Amino acid sequence: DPPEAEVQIDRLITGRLQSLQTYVTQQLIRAAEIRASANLAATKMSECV
Amino acid sequence: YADSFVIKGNEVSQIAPGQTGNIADYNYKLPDFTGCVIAWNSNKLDSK
Repeated sequence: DPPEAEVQIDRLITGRLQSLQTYVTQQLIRAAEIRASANLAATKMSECV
Repeated sequence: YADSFVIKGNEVSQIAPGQTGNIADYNYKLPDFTGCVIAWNSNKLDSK
């Protein structure tokens, strides 16, 4: 029923919202260490090369 | 508003948001709703 479906849909909306947030939060952490390793490669290019 | 109508006793449960049935789907459909539903059995004034 429409009332019974809305109860079990919010379980899928909340489940997948926390599945997207957990993905984006980890991409921000990964991209912070790629930038750290990309600032180092730009320093090696300027100084070693 | 105040909608007053007579329904069968076993169909009173169908007077509620989101339900389906003969009364709910073809006679009186509540929105899926702020309000109070009041139902008192009345067989002395109707049944004959």
